[PDB]
Amino acid sequence: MKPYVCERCGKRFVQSSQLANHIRHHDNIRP
Ligand SMILES: [Zn+2]
Repeated sequence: MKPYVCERCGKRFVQSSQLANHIRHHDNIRP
């Protein structure tokens, strides 16, 4: 719940769980 933002791509979701995984799914893509 509540609008959450994955500013590292720009996609925003209200999912606290999906965000938590999404941000982690971001910081691994780097070298
Ligand atoms: Zn993202």
